[PDB]
Amino acid sequence: QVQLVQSGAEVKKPGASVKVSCKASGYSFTSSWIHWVKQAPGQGLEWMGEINPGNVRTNYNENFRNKVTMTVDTSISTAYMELSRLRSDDTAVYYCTVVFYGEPYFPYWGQGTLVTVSSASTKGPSVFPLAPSSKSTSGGTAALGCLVKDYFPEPVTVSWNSGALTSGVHTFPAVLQSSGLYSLSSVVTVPSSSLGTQTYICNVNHKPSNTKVDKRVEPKS
Amino acid sequence: GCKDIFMKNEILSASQPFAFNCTFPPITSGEVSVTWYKNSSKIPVSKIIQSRIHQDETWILFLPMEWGDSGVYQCVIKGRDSCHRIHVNLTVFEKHWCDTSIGGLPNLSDEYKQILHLGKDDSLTCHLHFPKSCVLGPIKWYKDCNEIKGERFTVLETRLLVSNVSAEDRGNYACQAILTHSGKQYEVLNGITVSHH
Amino acid sequence: QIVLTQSPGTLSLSPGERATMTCTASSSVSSSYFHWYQQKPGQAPRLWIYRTSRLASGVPDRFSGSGSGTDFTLTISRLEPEDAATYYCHQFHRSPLTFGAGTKLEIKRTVAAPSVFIFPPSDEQLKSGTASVVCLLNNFYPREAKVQWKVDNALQSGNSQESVTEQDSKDSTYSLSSTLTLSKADYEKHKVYACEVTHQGLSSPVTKSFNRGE
Ligand SMILES: *[C@@H]1O[C@H](CO)[C@@H](O[C@@H]2O[C@H](CO)[C@@H](O)[C@H](O)[C@H]2NC(C)=O)[C@H](O)[C@H]1NC(C)=O
Ligand SMILES: *[C@@H]1O[C@H](CO)[C@@H](O)[C@H](O)[C@H]1NC(C)=O
Ligand code: NA
Repeated sequence: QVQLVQSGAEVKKPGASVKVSCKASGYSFTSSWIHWVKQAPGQGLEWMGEINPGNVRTNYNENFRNKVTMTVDTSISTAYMELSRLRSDDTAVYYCTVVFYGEPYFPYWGQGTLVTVSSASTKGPSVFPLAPSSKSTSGGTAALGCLVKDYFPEPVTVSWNSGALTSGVHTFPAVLQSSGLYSLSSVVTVPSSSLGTQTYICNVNHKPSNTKVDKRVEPKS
Repeated sequence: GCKDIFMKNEILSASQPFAFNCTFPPITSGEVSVTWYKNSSKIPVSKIIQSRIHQDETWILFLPMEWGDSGVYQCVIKGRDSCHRIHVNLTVFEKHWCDTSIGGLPNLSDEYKQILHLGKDDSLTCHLHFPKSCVLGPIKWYKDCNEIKGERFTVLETRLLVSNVSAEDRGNYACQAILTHSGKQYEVLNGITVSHH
Repeated sequence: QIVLTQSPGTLSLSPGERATMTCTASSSVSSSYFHWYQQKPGQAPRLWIYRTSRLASGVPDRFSGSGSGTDFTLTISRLEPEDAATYYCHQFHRSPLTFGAGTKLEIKRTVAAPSVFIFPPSDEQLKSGTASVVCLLNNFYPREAKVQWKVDNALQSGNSQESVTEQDSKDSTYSLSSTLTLSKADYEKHKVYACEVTHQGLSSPVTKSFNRGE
């Protein structure tokens, strides 16, 4: 099965450059065209260009002519997208896709890479439990969660029990605090009857600061 | 009382020399006359040899086929006391895979797929169908848009012989021929998706 | 450049209703090169309809595409909640490739009251010097809701932030967090921390409250 796995989010200062990777598997890497697609926050989709790992030909959207450089390392089936002389409007999610002969469309996508252009320094979040108790009860239902506070830039991801718990999960969009740092909560509703027996752990990831936190959320009296 | 025959599959071609032969056995094996039509039933395709599209013997010939040529084409076969009208869809695409993935082969029909059987001595075929007026030079072969060179690989006329087919012989191929017609030369480039299946 | 003009920008419809969106191209696009994608927040676009009218894998029959030359259409026969998303048209005909600006489909549903929960700050955070109080409004519709903070029955201002989720793919509801942030010292200067929720589906304003320490 065709897969594209992209590198993690990054923050970079204005004027610098960033290089996003796209690792491919499930097909003959040199028999394809890799495309890159830009999605600015709140905006739609913008096509940046294509590269053929076979003959290393590149065709760029001319709106990215002097901005983007596409390369490949075929020995590790990896495509690279480099942006130079970063400005604020380069802040966006970037996607790689792959196209096959006779199939002129995009069935396979990478998961996306958020690149933030900023002078502000990276900061990893603090993770605090949102303990289920009597004031988190509603018709045999308990709510619980994790507060992910004071990080920059976006994004953080939260999973529960390493991805085994997804039902009833709500991870809220970040808010911008007055400090200029972000904050979000991730919550879940579960049976109140089994708080004594089930284990709930939120897995928080903030790639730009290389933060990986697991927090067990335990009931309180 | 002309009986209409409809071709099953559409025919796809890059924007390059292209031809299609009006044939319908056993009728065309008799004494019949053949006339090609382009989106018409009243005005036939020209037989002026310098015309970009023209009829060449029983063939319709495009030198080259171009965007806008896509359509249903008809061949009217008249015998002494027989009439058959053959319908065929001819579709051109503009771009070649090694140049760009955009505006190219719109779907991967059986004519763009071939198979190389693992661990055996197999071959690929460069399918070139043209009236005898079109003289085909030697054929160059490409693998992922690079020219093929190797001891396992041998050019024999229209085929590419591959001895001891390996796992890595899968992928994208292309065969290239020079076509000479009426003193002028044209390039023919055909892509292939090859697998082991 | 072939510009794709997509309309309407936003669609708001009830389940079972018919949804229609169109894409108009500035130049003719061949039918084999015209496609639609579905994207839900936080996720990559998913191929949805390709070659004008073919359904991608996993796409239900209630979806259908049509069009020619410069005018293309995506139709959803009978809306389900999971159809809530942004849809993008796409041409693969001519460089540079281009996409429509998108059509965001919102699903209307019946009124649903929020379940309200309140969370005191963790001892871990208090040790740090700050107190965050989270009030949760879970699975409600519509999105309009009023959340007020009362501290020892005094109405608060200037110290809370709200965040609302996207529409839920299964039940079309919203959820909302409201977070009251205080320094440890200010937090310890008060007893009752309450959250007051007002919403269409509640006949009376619901309050979730707790006394500090308890
Ligand atoms: C192209 O099609 C024509 C039919 O119109 C083929 O020519 C006929 O072939 C049969 C048997 O091969 C003969 O009995 C007829 O006398 C031929 N007719 C004419 C007008 O030549 C021809 O063989 C086809 N060409 C190719 C390369 O397949
Ligand atoms: C030929 O083209 C027409 C479109 O005018 C279509 O109705 C018919 O199905 C096509 N036949 C094929 C592709 O075999
Ligand atoms: Na081709």
